[PDB]
Amino acid sequence: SFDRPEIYSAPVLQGESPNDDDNTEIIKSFKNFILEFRLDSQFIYRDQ
Amino acid sequence: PLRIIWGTNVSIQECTTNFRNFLMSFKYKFRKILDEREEFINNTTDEELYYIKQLNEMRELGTSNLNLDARNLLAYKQTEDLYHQLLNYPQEVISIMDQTIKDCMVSLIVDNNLDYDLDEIETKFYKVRPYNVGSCKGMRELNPNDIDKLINLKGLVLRSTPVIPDMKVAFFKCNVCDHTMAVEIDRGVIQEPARCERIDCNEPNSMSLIHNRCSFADKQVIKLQETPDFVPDGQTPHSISLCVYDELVDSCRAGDRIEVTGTFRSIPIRANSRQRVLKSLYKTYVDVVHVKKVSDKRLDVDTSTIEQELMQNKVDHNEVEEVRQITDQDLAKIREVAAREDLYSLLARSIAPSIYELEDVKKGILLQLFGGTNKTFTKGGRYRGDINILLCGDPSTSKSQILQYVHKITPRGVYTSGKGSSAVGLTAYITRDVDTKQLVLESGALVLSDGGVCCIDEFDKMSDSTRSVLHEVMEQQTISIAKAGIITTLNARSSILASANPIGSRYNPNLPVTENIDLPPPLLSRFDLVYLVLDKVDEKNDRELAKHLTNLYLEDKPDDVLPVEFLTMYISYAKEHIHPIITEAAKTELVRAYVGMRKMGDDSEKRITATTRQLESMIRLAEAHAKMKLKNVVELEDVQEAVRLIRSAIKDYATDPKTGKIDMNLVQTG
Amino acid sequence: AAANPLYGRYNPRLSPLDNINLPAALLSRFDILFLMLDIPSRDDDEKLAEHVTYVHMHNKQPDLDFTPVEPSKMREYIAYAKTKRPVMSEAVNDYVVQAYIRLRQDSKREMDSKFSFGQATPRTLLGIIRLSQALAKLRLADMVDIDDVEEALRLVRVSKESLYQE
Amino acid sequence: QGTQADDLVSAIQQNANHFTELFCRAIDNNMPLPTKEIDYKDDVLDVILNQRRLRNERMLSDRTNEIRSENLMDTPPSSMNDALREVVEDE
Ligand SMILES: Nc1ncnc2c1ncn2[C@@H]1O[C@H](COP(=O)(O)OP(=O)(O)OP(O)(O)=S)[C@@H](O)[C@H]1O
Ligand SMILES: [Mg+2]
Ligand SMILES: [Zn+2]
Repeated sequence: SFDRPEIYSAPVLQGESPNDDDNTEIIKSFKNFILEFRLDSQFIYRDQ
Repeated sequence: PLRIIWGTNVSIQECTTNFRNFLMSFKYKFRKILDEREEFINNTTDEELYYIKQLNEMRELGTSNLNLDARNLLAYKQTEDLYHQLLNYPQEVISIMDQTIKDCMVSLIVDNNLDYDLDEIETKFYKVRPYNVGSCKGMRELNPNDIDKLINLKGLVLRSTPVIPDMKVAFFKCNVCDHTMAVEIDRGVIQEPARCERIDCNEPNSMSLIHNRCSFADKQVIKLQETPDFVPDGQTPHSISLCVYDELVDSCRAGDRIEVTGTFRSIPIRANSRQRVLKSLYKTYVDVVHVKKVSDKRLDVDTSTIEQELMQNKVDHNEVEEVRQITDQDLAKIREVAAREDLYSLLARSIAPSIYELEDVKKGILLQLFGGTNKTFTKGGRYRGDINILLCGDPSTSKSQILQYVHKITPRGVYTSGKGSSAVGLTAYITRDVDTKQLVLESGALVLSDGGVCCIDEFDKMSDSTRSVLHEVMEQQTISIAKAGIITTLNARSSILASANPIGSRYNPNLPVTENIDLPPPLLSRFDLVYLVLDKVDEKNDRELAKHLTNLYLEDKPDDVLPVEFLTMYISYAKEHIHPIITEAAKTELVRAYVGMRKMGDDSEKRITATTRQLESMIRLAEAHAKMKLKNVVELEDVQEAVRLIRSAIKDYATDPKTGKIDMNLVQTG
Repeated sequence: AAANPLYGRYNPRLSPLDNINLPAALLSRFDILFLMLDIPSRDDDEKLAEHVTYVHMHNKQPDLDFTPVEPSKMREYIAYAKTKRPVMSEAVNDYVVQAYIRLRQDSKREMDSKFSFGQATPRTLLGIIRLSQALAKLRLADMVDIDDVEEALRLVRVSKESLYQE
Repeated sequence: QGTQADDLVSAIQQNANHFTELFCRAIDNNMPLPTKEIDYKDDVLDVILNQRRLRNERMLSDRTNEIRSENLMDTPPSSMNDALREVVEDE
């Protein structure tokens, strides 16, 4: 009457080099655009 | 800072530097002072750079394998951690060691400006074989935390699979454009290309693997019967599977005792062939790194039985040694010891120091160990110099201890008991393999003991049907099997050493010798030597035996006798290099002795009459005696000693020719 | 091992080799063989009868002048005895050698007679040494004494000869 | 002492399979630091577990460091650290 086996992961090695067409790198670039964009002197999207 | 392989404590650069310093700076005097052996240190062997000279001779002979004693790593100060890293993490450390060996190979020829070409060295792949990695712990005492660790196992080889092709590069060809690629395997997985790689052709599912174009490696599975030093309570012997790869395939034959060092591996097994579901309980096995077939305590294998195997070993370049190497100083010692006038008594006395007296029995055992010369006819006939000995005796005569000693001293013999063995279990049988669920042929005790001595205790108690197997073994040194699975002729070149009791369990002087032995004449004629070992009670003999038995218990660990290592190597050298021949003076003496004992047999069963097999036994024993003294010819005194040993073994001087009875008092001297 | 004679009941008419259906080689393996004779007597049977009736009535042992050692206590004492490793000296070795010589000569004398219990062998000597070492282990001593050897010898003698003589 | 305690013995007796994991959680919550340092004679499992613990610490530190490098509010230090560890251990 046992429960589920569970699957989980943890980052260990660097892996292959990142690719621009990879979804994770596109998400990271979008995140950097949200955080670091400056219109005149303000973080407009972060504050928004 | 320091770069460490994940899951290890191993730094590649640190390990390379430590191992290179070990290779450049190790001396065997470090091993001597590690083992607390200071008085045995000599300059000419220890002071020279050990691994440098092995690398030099390895370059000179063109070999690629280096044998590394891991105890030497513990001897050196800087590589004490490297020893534990090699034991704990052999997969990375062994590869690091191979790279360091290749670096030292190129550095030795660049530094000394030798004429050896660098391109030929660079193309070669060098690999190191560690051994003596620790104590031979029990295989069943290992835990799952010992997986992927280096271990030592002593064992007996029962059988091996045929050579298995293990795919390393896969060859794909396009069906439409005949475009071919080769993909190298990665951790047991080959990725099929879903589409053709060429820019012109892009058909999906068009690459087909060609099984005969692609390359394979040799893989062999060997069933090993472990013989650990320590056995816990109520433990039965087990068989493990060991996997050998590449050059080590077919190095081990069935029935030989080996030291295996290798990594302790576990894999999941598929529950079904069609399903990819694996079983949670893992199957354990050993991936073999190094095999040792040489022990200093016991003799080496008879090379006349493995001449073609030695040729195939040279072809395969496995660089595994079946025989121990004889150096010049110890060969000089062998030649000096052979010049002793008391050589026969010294060699027989050094057989079983724990066993007191039994001088003629020990002499016969020594001659059985030496053996007669082996003659192979160019036409196709074959004569083997195998001596069979029967020891019929009273209880408490140490003949079981003699059989135990011979079983320990022989390279590949088998020890069996009366009524503990069957006719099928002695020759060959068919078993169902656990891994493959297939019927496989497996050798019996006599075939496993080929090239050695088969010891049979309680030979009197064996069944007659089980006895009758031994006829062909004793006379032709082979078994001709015609069964459902196998119909063939199998070599069983095993000298038979049997121990037996009389009918009444004690020798009866009222009955003749033949009745006391109680063997059929066809079986008893095939024995070269028959020893009647008798218990005569005397003051001095009983006093001496009692003192000898009580000196053992004076201390916890107990004339001049040769050490067992020197004894084994001396007998090994004599068997390998001495093949004595009969001369005319030996021929006339052999003929006169055979005619004389046939004339003695004319008198009126009660007595064992002379038969032609006794003439063959005289020839074999004379050849063995000549081989003992390193002489290449059998002259008259060897034949006289063989005749004397035959007479004294049955105590023919003590018995009366007419009655056949033996009287204890009137002649016998204990 | 536990056994009965060949006829099922021991008879003094036959030799003790004759009514014991045991080969000499298997006889020599046993370090101690106890002949256990059921000889009726008026005094010895009464003590057995009162012992057995007391056991059947109070479900325990008769003699209240000693307390039996518990099996667990006996087990740990025997374990501590088995940890010991006694060795023999020169004097006990000489005494053992002389005893073995006397045993061999005595057996040779008894061989023709009906009093024979077999022939003394080196296994008899090794059994004497083994019993002496066991008796030294019980005293938790690292050496074997004269008295332990004499106790082993008297155990061997009252095993077979003493009860058959009576 | 007079304080009220649950019957832990009976609860373990009825449902021991759960209490194995509960005791393991309690033990892992209060585990003393090793006085000894790891050398080359330790087990492979021990150095694997040590590397896993060091990896967990390094990921936690890297996550909180880059989140602090964001400064996504430019704004109560202790409450900020509590919310910081809360978001880092969740990501
Ligand atoms: N001649 C001897 N030299 C040294 N030890 C002996 C000698 N004879 C007997 N012993 C000792 O006595 C023990 C008796 O065992 P064994 O003599 O080997 O038995 P056995 O000779 O095979 O006779 P069996 O078993 O009845 S056929 C040996 O283990 C030795 O310790
Ligand atoms: Mg025996
Ligand atoms: Zn194509």
